[PDB]
Amino acid sequence: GAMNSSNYAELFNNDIKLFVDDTNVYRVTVHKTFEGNVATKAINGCIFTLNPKTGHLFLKIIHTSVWAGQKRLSQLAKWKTAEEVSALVRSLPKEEQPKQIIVTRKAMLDPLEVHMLDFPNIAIRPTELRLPFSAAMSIDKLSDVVMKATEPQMVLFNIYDDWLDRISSYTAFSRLTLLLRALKTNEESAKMILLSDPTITIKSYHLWPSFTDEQWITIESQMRDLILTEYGRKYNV
Amino acid sequence: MNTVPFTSAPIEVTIGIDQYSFNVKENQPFHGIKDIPIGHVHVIHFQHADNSSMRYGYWFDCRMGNFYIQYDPKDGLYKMMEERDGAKFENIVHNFKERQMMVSYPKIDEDDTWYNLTEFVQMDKIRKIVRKDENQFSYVDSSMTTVQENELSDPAHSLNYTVINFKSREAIRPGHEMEDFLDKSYYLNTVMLQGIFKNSSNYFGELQFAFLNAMFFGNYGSSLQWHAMIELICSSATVPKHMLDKLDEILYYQIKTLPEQYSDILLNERVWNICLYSSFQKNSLHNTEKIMENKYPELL
Ligand SMILES: C[C@H](Oc1ccccc1)C(=O)NN
Repeated sequence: GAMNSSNYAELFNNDIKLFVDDTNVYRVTVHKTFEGNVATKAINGCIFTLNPKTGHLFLKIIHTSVWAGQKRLSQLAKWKTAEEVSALVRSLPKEEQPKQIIVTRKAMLDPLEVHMLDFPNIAIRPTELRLPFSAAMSIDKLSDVVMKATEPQMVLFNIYDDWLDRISSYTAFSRLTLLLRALKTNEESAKMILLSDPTITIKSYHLWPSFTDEQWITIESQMRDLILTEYGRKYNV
Repeated sequence: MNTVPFTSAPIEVTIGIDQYSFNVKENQPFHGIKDIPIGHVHVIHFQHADNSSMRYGYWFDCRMGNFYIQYDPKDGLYKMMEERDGAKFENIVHNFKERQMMVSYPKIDEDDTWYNLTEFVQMDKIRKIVRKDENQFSYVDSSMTTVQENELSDPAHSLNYTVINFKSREAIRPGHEMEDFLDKSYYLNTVMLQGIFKNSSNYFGELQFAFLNAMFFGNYGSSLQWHAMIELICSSATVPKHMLDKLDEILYYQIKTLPEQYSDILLNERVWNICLYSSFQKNSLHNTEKIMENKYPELL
C-alpha cells in the first residue's frame, strides 16, 4: 500500500526500490504575446529516479523537443515519465531491477502501472509523505546539466556524495530530505548556509560541500532553523 | 404460448417470472405459470419466505423443451426439470389449466419491456456463461461468483462472463500505452467485438444478461460485468453509430425497470457519472441521461 511514516524504515532494507518524482518533467515559463494573450514556453526538464538506499539518482533529462506538436502536455508528461522509467527498468540487469517503485505523486500510478504491465512482480506504490524532491533543480550541478542539454540524455549521479562511508542510508536520506526541504522553503537562505564559508569546497565529483561530521551537524541545525523561521515568517508565529 | 407447471408449492415463496412476481403460501394449491410468450428467453426465480438469503432461479426458453418446477425437500429448493414424455406433459398441463391452478403470465399488450430487456439475449449464449450442459436451462443465484472474481472458488458453479480489465496486456498494445488507456477503441473494436464477441449483438446479449442477473438475484459479480461493458463502450472514442444508438435504448429500459429502492447498490456512481458526463460518449446517450437525471438525480 501507501508509503508513510509508519513504514519509513522499509526504504533502507535490502529490497531494491526507486522513488520516482515527475514534478520537474514539464517546466514552463508563462509570458505575454504581442497581442496581449498568454503563452507558455517550455524549458528542459528531468525525471528524478532515486534508489534511497544507495543514493543512485538516474536523472533523465527531458529535452523540450519531446513536446513539439503535442497537446495536453501536463498529461503527456506523466506518460512520458512512465515510459522513461519502464525503459530504465528494462535496461537494468534482472538482479538490479527494483522490486518496488514509489511515486511521489498519485497521478503517476496508472501511467506507471500500464507501462510496467510486463513486470507484474514490481509493486507500484504511492506515498503520503510530502517529499521535497521538486527542489532537485536547486542543486546547481543538476540544474546546469538539465539546462545545457541539447538532446535527451541520462546523467548518473550519487546524490549522497561519499556520505555512506561515514553514515547509514537512513541518516543520509534524512540529511538529503532536510537539505532539499530547506532549499524548497527558502532557496536563497539555504544556499547562503551551504556556501557561507569559502574554505569548504564542493569536490568536482560531488554535489554538496565537503563538510566534516561536526560541520554537517552545524549545517543540519541551521537548515532546521531556516525551516522553522520560514514557517513563522509564512504563518506569523 | 407455453407453460411451466409446478408439481406443488410446499414452502412459502415469492415467485418471479421475468419482471413479474407473486406470493405463494405454504401448501397453497399452485401448479404453475401459463401463457408465457414464445420468442424470448425467460427467468423464473424464487425467494423463500423464511430465508430471504439466496435468491435463485432458472433461465429457460420454452422452444427448447417442456420444463416444470418441483420442490426438493432434501436440497431445499424449487428445481427446474425437463419432462421428456411429451404426451405426459401436455396431459398434466391440460389438467392444471382445466382446474385453473395456474397463474397467467401477466403481459400488457402495449408493453415491450421484456423484449427490450432481452432483445440480444439467446439461450445458447447463456449456457456458455452458465456451464451445466446436461440441462437445457440455466441456474443462477445471488452468491455465484464470476471467473474474473475467482482470479482475484468452485469453478463448476461460476459465471463465465468475458473478462474485461482495463489495465491488462489484452487491453493495452505495447507502445500504445497512453493512447490505449485513454481511448479504449482498440480494446472495444478489435479485441472484444472483432476478436471475442464477433459482433455487437453478442456483446449486447452478455451485457443484458449481466444486468438481469444483477437485478433479479443481487449477483454482485454480474453488476460488475454490466458496468464494465458499459464503461468500455463509453470510454472508446470510436464506436459504430448504430451501437451507440442501441446502447442508449438498452440502458434506457434497464434504468426504467430497476426497482427504485435498489438503485443505491446496483448503480455505480463513478461509472455512471463518468459515462454520462466525462467520457467520449457523454453526448451520445440522450434517452439514458434523461431518465437517469429525472429518476436518480441523487446518484449524480
Ligand atoms: C558510478 C556511480 O554509480 C551510479 C550512479 C547513478 C546511477 C547508476 C550508477 C556514479 O555515481 N556515477 N556518477
